[PDB]
Amino acid sequence: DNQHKKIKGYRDLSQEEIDMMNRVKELGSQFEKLIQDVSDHLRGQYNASLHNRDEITRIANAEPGRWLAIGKTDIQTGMMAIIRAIAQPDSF
Amino acid sequence: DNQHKKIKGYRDLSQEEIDMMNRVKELGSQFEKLIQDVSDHLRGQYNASLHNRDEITRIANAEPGRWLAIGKTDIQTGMMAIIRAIAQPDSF
Amino acid sequence: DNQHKKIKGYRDLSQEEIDMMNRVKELGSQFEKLIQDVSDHLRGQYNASLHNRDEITRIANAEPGRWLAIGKTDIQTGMMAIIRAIAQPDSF
Amino acid sequence: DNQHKKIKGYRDLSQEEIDMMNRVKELGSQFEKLIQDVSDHLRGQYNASLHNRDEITRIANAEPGRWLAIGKTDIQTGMMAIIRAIAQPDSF
Amino acid sequence: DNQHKKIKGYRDLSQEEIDMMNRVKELGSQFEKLIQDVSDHLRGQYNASLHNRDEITRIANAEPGRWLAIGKTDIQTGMMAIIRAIAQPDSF
Amino acid sequence: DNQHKKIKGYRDLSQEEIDMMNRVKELGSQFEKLIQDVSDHLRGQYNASLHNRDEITRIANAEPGRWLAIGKTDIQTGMMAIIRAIAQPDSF
Repeated sequence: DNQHKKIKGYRDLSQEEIDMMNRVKELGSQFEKLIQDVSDHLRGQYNASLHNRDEITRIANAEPGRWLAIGKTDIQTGMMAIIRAIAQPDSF
Repeated sequence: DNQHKKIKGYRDLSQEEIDMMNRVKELGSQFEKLIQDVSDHLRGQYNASLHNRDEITRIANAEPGRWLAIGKTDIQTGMMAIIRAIAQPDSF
Repeated sequence: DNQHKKIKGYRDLSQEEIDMMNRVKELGSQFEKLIQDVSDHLRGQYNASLHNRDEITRIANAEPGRWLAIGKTDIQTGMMAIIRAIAQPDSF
Repeated sequence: DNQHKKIKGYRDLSQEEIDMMNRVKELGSQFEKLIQDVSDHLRGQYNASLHNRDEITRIANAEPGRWLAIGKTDIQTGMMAIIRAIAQPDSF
Repeated sequence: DNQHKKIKGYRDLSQEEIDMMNRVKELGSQFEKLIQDVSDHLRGQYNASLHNRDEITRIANAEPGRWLAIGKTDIQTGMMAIIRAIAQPDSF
Repeated sequence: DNQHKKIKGYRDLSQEEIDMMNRVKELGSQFEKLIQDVSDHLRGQYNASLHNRDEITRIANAEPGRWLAIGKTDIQTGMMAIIRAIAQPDSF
């Protein structure tokens, strides 16, 4: 029982606080399925212009899977900070 | 007409690409209304524990409006990078 | 009981995992006292060169309390990501 | 002699300033040994659940070495900004 | 015609605004050629100390191509935010 | 003499390395004058639409001085990481 009460910074939460943290996570699921859709598209448009070197140089220069990775990380860290704003740990 | 074709890095987009960029922005609207809801909550719980100095020190130490600001920025920059992954500008 | 088991992404943790998360937080306390020491120093060197406009322009241009704020945020988000690496939530 | 006086933004430092910058770096050594310990743990728990596909999918989905990498970078950039707050270069 | 007027957040821009966004991108080209020069240098100093294990351990510990990658990303996201400050989309 | 040789992580630099670090800082001066120009523009377009509440709500919603601040920080941290890639400190 109660493993998070062993971690420093635990605060008792309301249901209202817990509902807001699950609403953050629910919306992050919708971003997850969106990034998966963008990843499928990038993988489709890379394979559908095989042997066309000008478009493969165009995709290599645009670096879109890297930017999709930067986008996923910032969505996730943003969710973590909104959750921190709601949970409010008494710890640095 | 066509002001973005004056900006360096313009690429012609498909409707499929434009639909994906508007789907990013639509989901960011849902995060916008969520952060507004969290902001209303923090402003409610600050005012509802006026003159209780221990809880005002507890809110001051937790810094939740600052973390909500860090959360909003990272959601926005994450949306900007996913949109960059789809639009793919031919520019640094 | 068990409020974090109501939040999506909960995973059962070992004591070894809990000890590592508290070791992250303990070290963040040492960074907290360090940033407090740097903040006291900046507030000391601002007041100890009152009316010297060249040094007040030198402090204003260097922007050190802003950089100390950027430093505190990155220490905190770094602690949050190491804790995420240990806790490993089954959620986006 | 004096190679950093060839770099734009050099400022003469006190011993008090130099002691604070070395205290930042000393504490970053303690974070370095912590991240090494977390890295050893993740490499241990990956190998100790070889051929269990459900736990390898659980580790792959949690992405913990990636989050440990995000955590290391933010600890380092946070140390760089606290050091900038102390050193205060006269340069953008 | 006018594909960016299909994307949510479009605002009509002045030539003064468009000149400022192209001035951001022009300066980012100068940073691009700089990072390419730094990348060539790192690749030169890695190959020019092959079989010297102490210097290869020194380069591996310093992690400079990783820091050059962190530097390129932050230059790019900084350009994106200055452009956002000028373009000012009416969207989250 | 030699205050940076008292700081942990000092490495002897070449002139080629010092020239590259000053070339980073020179280009950051050009970004500094650019952000100053963007700041003057935002302050001009705020004052030139005083008492027009729809445009003041449009500027308040777009948050451009905040995005200019996010842009300045990321340009600066990007310069710091490129300089770290060149200087290569033997320290965490």
